Amino acid sequence: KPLEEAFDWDEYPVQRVTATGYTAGAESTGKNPGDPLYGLTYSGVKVKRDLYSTVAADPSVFPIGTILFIPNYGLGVVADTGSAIKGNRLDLYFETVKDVYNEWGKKTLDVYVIKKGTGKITEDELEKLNETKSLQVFRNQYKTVK
Amino acid sequence: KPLEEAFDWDEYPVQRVTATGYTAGAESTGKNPGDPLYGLTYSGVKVKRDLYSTVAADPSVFPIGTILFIPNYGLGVVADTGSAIKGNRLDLYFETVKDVYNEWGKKTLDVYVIKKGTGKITEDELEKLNETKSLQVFRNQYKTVK
Ligand SMILES: CC(=O)N[C@@H]1[C@@H](O)[C@H](O)[C@@H](CO)O[C@H]1O
Ligand SMILES: CC(=O)N[C@@H]1[C@@H](O)[C@H](O)[C@@H](CO)O[C@H]1O
Ligand SMILES: C[C@@H](O)CO[C@@H](C)CO[C@@H](C)CO
Repeated sequence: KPLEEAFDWDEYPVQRVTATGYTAGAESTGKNPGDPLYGLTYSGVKVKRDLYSTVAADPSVFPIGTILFIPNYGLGVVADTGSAIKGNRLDLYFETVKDVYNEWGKKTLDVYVIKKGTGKITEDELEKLNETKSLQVFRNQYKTVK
Repeated sequence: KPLEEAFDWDEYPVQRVTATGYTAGAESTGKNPGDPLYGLTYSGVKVKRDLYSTVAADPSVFPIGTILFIPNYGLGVVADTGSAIKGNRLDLYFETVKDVYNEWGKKTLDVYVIKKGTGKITEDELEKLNETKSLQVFRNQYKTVK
């Protein structure tokens, strides 16, 4: 039986947060494996994924040592910080980048099938779709470059 | 308007899928910058985040060239494949790992505050938490090692 179902968690105080995953790797921490500080959180404990996992928070909201229950992740102990983790934000530790993508990022949803493909697509065809005139009004919401 | 609001998308066929994000990088693709095929999808087109972005699918479900609308991502053209991308699965291209974490992975949710911290946590404390006797029954769901 899941821990989510094993207690009446709504008896505890609740905080709405925005949560992402992170790993010890350089994408997240700037550190490389081989650095003696690799895996070391702000609190001084090493990152861990277990029954109680290390998470990052803003210590002004959740002090270091705070225990949280995060549905679909598990029990967390606030052990780390981050420059983007301010306010009602959490970063949940996962061992690998793929684990973040798969265990936190995977979402079931409906998508709409606009046109079935033929089995091939060219650069020119992709460019022409991107230049669709009637849709240019929407486009700057999707490009990364200003 | 958001594109999500601009058209009656429910007039199109719909498919329920499970979707994740990916990048061109090695964690997703096994390739590194400098590799001849770096940034190139199965179809041969370069990865792209734009009005119409390149996505990965199982060609048995969505042939290459299929146009999709994916809420909270955008229009997609099926251009890529992947080893785990089987059945009703999509992988959505993002330029960077952080963009996957932040633009696909970020979830707003309620978390439960079990115990406010004191400002410190030690390895021994974390170990004690993880050894909690009454919670051992749940613990194997959170460890990666069998
Ligand atoms: C696991 C890890 O390296 N965590 C680091 C932590 O050491 C540092 O104090 C904090 C500063 O914001 O940035 C985190 O990414
Ligand atoms: C952008 C990118 O490199 N995509 C690759 C693609 O080249 C390869 O054909 C396919 C095999 O499943 O794996 C994808 O990750
Ligand atoms: C953007 C990143 O995926 C790098 O892309 C490789 C294919 C280099 O792109 C070509 C357009 C260089 O002429």
